[PDB]
Amino acid sequence: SEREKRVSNAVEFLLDSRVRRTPTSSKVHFLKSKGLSAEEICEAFTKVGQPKTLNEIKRILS
Ligand SMILES: COc1ccc(CN2CCc3c(c(C(=O)NCc4ccccc4)nn3CCO)C2)c2ccccc12
Repeated sequence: SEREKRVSNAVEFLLDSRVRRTPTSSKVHFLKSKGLSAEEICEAFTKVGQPKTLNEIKRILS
């Protein structure tokens, strides 16, 4: 699905060593710009072992 593609692309992104050295807020804005919902972003951060609350992600994006 296009959803799973979005989340998979986010995971690959978040795993990058440079990206790991980038702040969460930056990453979150970036992912929204690529069309991901807050929920999809939250999924991705948990999948990579850097879990964030949906609440924190929505706050970044608010
Ligand atoms: C917000 O921080 C960044 C954004 C983009 C970049 C540039 N790329 C970083 C590595 C990268 C990117 C992308 C990427 O833009 N993929 C497209 C995509 C599509 C939908 C959701 C997420 C990513 N994927 N990867 C991993 C495999 O190359 C984008 C950054 C690079 C270093 C540090 C921070 C970056």
